[PDB]
Amino acid sequence: AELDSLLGQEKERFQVLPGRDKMLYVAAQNERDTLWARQVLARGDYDKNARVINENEENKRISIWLDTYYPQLAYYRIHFDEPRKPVFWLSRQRNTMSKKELEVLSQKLRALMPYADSVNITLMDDVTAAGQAEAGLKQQALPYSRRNHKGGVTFVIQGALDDVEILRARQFVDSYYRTWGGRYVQFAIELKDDWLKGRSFQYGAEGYIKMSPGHWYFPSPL
Amino acid sequence: AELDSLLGQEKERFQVLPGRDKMLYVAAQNERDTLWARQVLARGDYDKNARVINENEENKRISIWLDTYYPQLAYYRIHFDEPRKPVFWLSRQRNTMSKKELEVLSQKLRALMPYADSVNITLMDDVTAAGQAEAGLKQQALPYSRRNHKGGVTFVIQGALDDVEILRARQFVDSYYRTWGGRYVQFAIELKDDWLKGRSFQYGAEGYIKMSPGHWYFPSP
Amino acid sequence: AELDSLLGQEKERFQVLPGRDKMLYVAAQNERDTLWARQVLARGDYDKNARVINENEENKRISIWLDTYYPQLAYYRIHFDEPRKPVFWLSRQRNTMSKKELEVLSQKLRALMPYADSVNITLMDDVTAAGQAEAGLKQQALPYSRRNHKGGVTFVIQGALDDVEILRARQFVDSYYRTWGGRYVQFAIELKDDWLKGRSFQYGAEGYIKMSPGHWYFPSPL
Amino acid sequence: EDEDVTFNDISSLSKHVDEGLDGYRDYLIKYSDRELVQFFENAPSIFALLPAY
Amino acid sequence: DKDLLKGLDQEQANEVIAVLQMHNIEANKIDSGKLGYSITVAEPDFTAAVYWIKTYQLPPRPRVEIAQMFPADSLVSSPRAEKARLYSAIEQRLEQSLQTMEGVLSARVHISYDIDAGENGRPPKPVHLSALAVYERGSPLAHQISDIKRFLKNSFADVDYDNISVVLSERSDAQLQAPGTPVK
Amino acid sequence: DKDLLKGLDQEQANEVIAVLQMHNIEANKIDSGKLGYSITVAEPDFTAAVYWIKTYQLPPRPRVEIAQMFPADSLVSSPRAEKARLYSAIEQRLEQSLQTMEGVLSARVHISYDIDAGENGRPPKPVHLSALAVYERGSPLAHQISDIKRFLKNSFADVDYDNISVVLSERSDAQLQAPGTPVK
Amino acid sequence: DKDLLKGLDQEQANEVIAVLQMHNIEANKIDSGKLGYSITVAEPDFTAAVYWIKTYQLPPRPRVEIAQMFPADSLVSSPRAEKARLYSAIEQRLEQSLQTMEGVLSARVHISYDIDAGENGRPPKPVHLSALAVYERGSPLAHQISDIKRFLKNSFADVDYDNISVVLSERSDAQLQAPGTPVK
Amino acid sequence: DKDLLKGLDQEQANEVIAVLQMHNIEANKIDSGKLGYSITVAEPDFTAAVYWIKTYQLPPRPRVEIAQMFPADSLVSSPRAEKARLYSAIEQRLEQSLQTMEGVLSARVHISYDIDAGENGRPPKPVHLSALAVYERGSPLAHQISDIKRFLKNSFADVDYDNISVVLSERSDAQLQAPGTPVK
Repeated sequence: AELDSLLGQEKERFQVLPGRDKMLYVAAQNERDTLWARQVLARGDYDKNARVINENEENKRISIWLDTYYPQLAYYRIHFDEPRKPVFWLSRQRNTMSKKELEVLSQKLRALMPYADSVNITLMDDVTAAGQAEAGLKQQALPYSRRNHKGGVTFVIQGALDDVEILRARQFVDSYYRTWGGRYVQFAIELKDDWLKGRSFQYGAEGYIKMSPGHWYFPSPL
Repeated sequence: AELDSLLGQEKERFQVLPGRDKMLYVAAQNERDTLWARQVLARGDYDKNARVINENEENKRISIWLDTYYPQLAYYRIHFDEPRKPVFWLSRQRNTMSKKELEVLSQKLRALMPYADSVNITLMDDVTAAGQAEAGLKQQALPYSRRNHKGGVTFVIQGALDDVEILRARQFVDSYYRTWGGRYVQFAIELKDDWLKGRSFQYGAEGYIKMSPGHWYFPSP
Repeated sequence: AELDSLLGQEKERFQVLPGRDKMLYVAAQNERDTLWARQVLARGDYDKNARVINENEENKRISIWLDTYYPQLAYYRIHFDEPRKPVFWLSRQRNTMSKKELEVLSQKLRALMPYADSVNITLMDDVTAAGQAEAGLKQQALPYSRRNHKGGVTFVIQGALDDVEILRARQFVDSYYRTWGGRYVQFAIELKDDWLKGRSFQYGAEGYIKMSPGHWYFPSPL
Repeated sequence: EDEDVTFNDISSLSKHVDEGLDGYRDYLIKYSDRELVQFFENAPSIFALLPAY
Repeated sequence: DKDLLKGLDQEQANEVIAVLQMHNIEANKIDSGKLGYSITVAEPDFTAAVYWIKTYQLPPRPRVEIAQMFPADSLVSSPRAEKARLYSAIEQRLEQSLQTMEGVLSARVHISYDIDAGENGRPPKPVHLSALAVYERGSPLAHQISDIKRFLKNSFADVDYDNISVVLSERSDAQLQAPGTPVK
Repeated sequence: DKDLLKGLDQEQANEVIAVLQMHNIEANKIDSGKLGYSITVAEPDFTAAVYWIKTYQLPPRPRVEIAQMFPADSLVSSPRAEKARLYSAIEQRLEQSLQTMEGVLSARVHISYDIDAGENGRPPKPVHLSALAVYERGSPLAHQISDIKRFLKNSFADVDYDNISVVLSERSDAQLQAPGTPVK
Repeated sequence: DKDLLKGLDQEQANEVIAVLQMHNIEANKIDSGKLGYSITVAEPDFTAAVYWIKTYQLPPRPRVEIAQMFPADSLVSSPRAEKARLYSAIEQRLEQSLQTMEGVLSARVHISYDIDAGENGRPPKPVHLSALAVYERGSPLAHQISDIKRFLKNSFADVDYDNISVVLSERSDAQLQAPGTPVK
Repeated sequence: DKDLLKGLDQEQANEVIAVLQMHNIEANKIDSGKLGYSITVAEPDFTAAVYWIKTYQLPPRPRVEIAQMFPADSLVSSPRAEKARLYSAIEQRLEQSLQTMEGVLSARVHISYDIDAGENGRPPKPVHLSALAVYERGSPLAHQISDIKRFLKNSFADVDYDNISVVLSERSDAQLQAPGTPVK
């Protein structure tokens, strides 16, 4: 009764990895196949013990460990395109760890994941993270309002947008969260009723003046 | 049989620790598994003694002893990410303790936790605790007001918030209470109705609100 | 009991390529024939291992890997008109990869496609990608607006279009996305009515909209 | 009773007398329908409202 | 031979077989006299057949018309309910006249409904029509939208060319070969 | 062999099986003649199948229409009860015509209802529409907003392009393989 | 073997079983023909099961809708009862239409009932909507609050984005393993 | 062996047992067919079981709702009765919709009743709401009070945040162990 025979007919949507603690890991892809694999280990038609992992929930579990032993650490995401050799994307411009105390982090992150073999840490730049989020938001012709501050950046999309700009914004944010993650740059899509889609002006004695971005909006008679 | 066979089929969601006072301890991690494991020991299909511990209600138990035998102590949270060596988070700029009485405090906590072997005590700054709480509150674009005083800081979130900002606020306070707890910095989310929906008003130094073509409202500064 | 005879009568809509990991790949052309061939392997009338590939799902699978190991790359499309020799359309005026270090990219793209023999990487020009989009958008007589910014152009087609122009803009865009992809240039069709419909306004740098013969409104400069 | 009705324009005193009659007209616009009132204005005014009322 | 649908009729079962045969599974039409029809599929093709039933919302409801809400046997007939049958027989006749063109296989025409225009003092608004169509593959479908836009204009009192909207399209690729039996 | 539901309808059992087969548990449909169908599941799968009955609220209620609150056999019909039975049939004919487009599998349309415009002296107001659709995947579902908006804009007397709200999405991944029997 | 409840319904017994299996106690669904179903628990598991019956108020009363207080079989029908019978079918059709979006498991919609304002000569006030939803987990449920507002903003006469409040959440952790029998 | 209550129904008996079991006395529920249930205790715990029953005023009376004082079977129905039968179905639907949130075990909503505004030409007053809730323990019940206010604010015509009062509380400690038979 092997594990690859206890799954479905198509033996290419799952992938069984051998563990170091004598436990087999099944790496699914989405939530629908995760309950397809948890049902086999729940009905109990298998002798030994096994676990099911996922890209979305091993990154939620590993940040709970990381923000207790390494607080104030700047990182983005862990990528599992090859699950026996993951890549840990660290921020270069916002931490000053040395080479030896980066290798201790690489060995203590390896002992946390018993299916991996060696975690490779690459240092990503911090300017291109917010640069590709602005250059990908200008390409869809969406109104936005970039707000910079120390250690993060936020893009606010207000206004009474119609149904195509809502769809292109929602289709772009979901394709950006998968690659970079929402640790550094955050999007703020929200609908309210003003025909001026976010921007606001006041008029006196010289023309119009571009006002500062704020929370109060003027409701639009139109 | 063994205790891990009377629990469920999946042997991953429960950790059984051997005690020191001849007892066994089951460490759940939320309330649904705590009520799952207390029904086993409550119906009585086990001979010897066992207890069910948690993350929240174990942090509540050794704070009752620690606000009686050690008052005026500035601390944040006791983390149980691995239950055999918990981490005790003390404050740095508000304590008057030397090297000896931290080890004495460690020896008096090891007697309170029989399932543990050692307790690691680290010291955290009170500046980074209020800095990460302000930088995270600035990244979500929320209206806030900071009130500093000695031994605590509070953030007040008032206004006519819509239904997007009250979900972004709940996802931030719940992600922050898990790390630091409510011993130092406290959030006060209160939502009010807006007066100025259709009214005309003058803002700035001499501000008033015209509630009607013949009605002025001078708010107090 | 071969795979090419287990399918339908016309032995020309499917093509069976042998792999290198002891698997057999069937290459369908569109979605309906993809679901035609995935039903055969799913009902399980075949002993060995096999897989059904396409062109869109294979152009998205190795654009996710190429977002993890080769970020900040500027490319267009991977064409699979001959599946034993694909062609990788790279950009010319936006990359800095040399001759020797372009070889290890083709040697790593060959490992993700076990059916292909060798990937041929060729460099397409950049101003000829945006020149054909405008010279084809002008023959249909569509009112447009070009927005040039760094690393991508955007064509916005707004207004109250008639019924012939929606059909022509739907026939030209679907034939341009097929041969160029959506990485560089993106069209934004947008059907909306006249802004400030029955209102008289005074446009240009000091604007006001007249909601009524005795009513003035001073929003953003119209 | 307010005797401040006299002004310079002939229609400016005329709108003021209409303001005295909107108190009665608001009773009369409440109960009548919207079908005879514009039917008796193309062929609001006061005289269109009484037979509809 | 697991049954999945029964008690249907003649026009619904000829739709369920035509949909399931497009996705490489075969069905079996069984007559049952007065109890209608029944459709059985094979046991390997049963899991996919339930999935395409849930996806395609089968069995189809019969098509609705506006004239069924105001039947002729309702002997109290309002003027509000006489123009609803006059509209509902015009939109049923214009789409029966659209199918006799050169290349059109199916069509559908919608008309704007105004029923209270006779009882208020306001003049009636204009009339707005809309039509869908499906053409044969290989037709120059760009120049054939002006024959529908010319034919639809003076079939009413006064409509404009910006009040008529024609959204037409070609048919899919034909399904001719057999699904094939599940060999076991 | 533990039963969990019985007495259901034909279209209700096809919605229960297609939900259970998505979560790797197989069910048996057993006919009982006049007392409807019945769904039984295996004993190791009974705990999961009750949890998915509770989560998805199965069995499904029959779908409601606005024309069911005002039956045509009543002796007294108000203008409100005639205007609501009119809009409740235009709402079904428009969503039955949306399914014959190129790529739509299901759709649902909502016409804004106006009742309190007829009885009092208030004038009527502009009518709003809303739509939903599920498209087959591999299609550019961002460009197909303007075709549905163009088809809907000329099916009423006076609507604007910002009073119509179309929300559409692609379909889920297809379920083609069998669950598999729980061995012990 | 000790009896807890008897005389229940088919839809009422699967909720009591779905609640008791969450708290690690088994139950047995015993049919009695005409008298209904019955639920028995073990004698060591009787003290906890009575406690969860008292806490969770099981069995659930049937869900109430406004159209049940004004049945259609009445001899007279005030316009107050016709607007309440109309609004109670709109808020059922809208919550059945909310369940066909991508990822939604359940929902509930409330309409603001304003019944006497249109009767009186005072103008009718604005209409307010409110909705709850349960999403499939793993979803970024902060971005989907704008799609529900876009969908049901254009489903009424004149609503604003400040009069719509959507409160939604992700579903709970899944219960898949068997409880386990008390050993004595 | 001594009896203390006979003739109780099912829901009354299940709330007498849950009261006695938390005070360390064990009761026995005895069916009697047509005459209903009966509850018997042992002989030494009788003086305490009578004391507890008097304090809790057992058995609990059936819940009373406003829709029962004005039945729909009357030949004439005043508008005070139609509004009283409307508001009593709104305050039932809101409390059946509050139990579907995350962590809520019980809820109870009250609406201010206005009856004298409709008979004459006075304008109505604002409408006030008040809610109660019982939450699962371990939950941060300080931040759960803003979601019930946001949900309750636009479920009516026009309320403020000072006319909504939510008073909620965590649930009691769980009773899971058996009482214990008295030795003699």
